[PDB]
Amino acid sequence: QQVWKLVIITEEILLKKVSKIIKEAGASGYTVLAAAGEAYSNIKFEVLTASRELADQIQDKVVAKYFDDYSCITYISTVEALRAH
Amino acid sequence: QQVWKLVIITEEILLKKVSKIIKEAGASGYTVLAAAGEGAYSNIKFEVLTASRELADQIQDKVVAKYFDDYSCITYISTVEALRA
Amino acid sequence: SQQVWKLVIITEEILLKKVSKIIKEAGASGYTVLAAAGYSNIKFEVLTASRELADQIQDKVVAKYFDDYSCITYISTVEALRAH
Repeated sequence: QQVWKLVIITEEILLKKVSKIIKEAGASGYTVLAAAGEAYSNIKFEVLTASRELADQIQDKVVAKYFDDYSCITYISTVEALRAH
Repeated sequence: QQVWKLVIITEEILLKKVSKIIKEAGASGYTVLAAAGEGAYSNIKFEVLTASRELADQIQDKVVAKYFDDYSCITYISTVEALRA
Repeated sequence: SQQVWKLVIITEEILLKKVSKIIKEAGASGYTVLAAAGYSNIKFEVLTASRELADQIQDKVVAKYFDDYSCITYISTVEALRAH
């Protein structure tokens, strides 16, 4: 089983709106960590998706909607051996 | 020749018990990060770097067999290059 | 379509500014810093459009420290990068 990991790094304030985007898309497990750019006023999302299309779907939505007016970093990579509960 | 990274995302309460499995299997070294997760940061993220896929598989089966049914737990594996430690 | 390298440096908190300046001076866009535990460490994630640039930052860092500071570092690749 190949799984995709979508990282979104944005500003703390966007925690609730970006979480909501993630759920309403139907994610299978997302994690958040606190982070600092160049104070831990940023947050890092890690969203695991069964298809590259859903990862692309969530990335497109967050970019189109917040990429311009907020500091944002997003990227995708593949992972193996997902066991999730 | 190949380094593998094993991620275990689980409840903060298993920090000692998961740390024990990781140590008793004799890994290249690990880091733990506070985190929060859904479908405050009450979870922990282990990143375990192993010299072989088999060792990573072995730490992972164990954790899974022991704690997966009863605790929120996410785990998966991927490859890294250029490891200095 | 767009292959990108991600350098991870996990090191003692005491070296924040030092390695931050190595990452700066080496010309990389920026980075992310996460607090971690080994006790208390920082984890840098640096994105480079060139594998070249990742290994320079790696070289200088492990050159100076590593031999008398706790240090883990490694590289991998990501794709579909967007940044602002």
